[PDB]
Amino acid sequence: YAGNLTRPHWGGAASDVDIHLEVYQNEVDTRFQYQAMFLGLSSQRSVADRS
Amino acid sequence: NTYRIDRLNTSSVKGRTSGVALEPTPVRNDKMLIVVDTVLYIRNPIDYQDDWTAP
Repeated sequence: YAGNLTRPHWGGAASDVDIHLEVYQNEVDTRFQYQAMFLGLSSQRSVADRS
Repeated sequence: NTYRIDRLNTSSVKGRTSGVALEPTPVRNDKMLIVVDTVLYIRNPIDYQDDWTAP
């Protein structure tokens, strides 16, 4: 508080009030992944390129 | 797209006696053209599902 108001506040504006600091960003979040249950509860036969 | 072949005509034999002028005759000509303007084509689209369900 000895510095009191007089302090640089790197990342301010005018009277060092506006906070416009750079934003970090790595990844995004969305709906939760769902894994098909009936892959193991159903025989998997494939007619690929025959009929 | 064009192609040119020239054409040419023939003169005719004419007779003359003593003091008669030789009448000059022209030999006409022309040209012929062949122009490509049409594209023959075959267009057979096969859907994915029919491809995946047939040889």
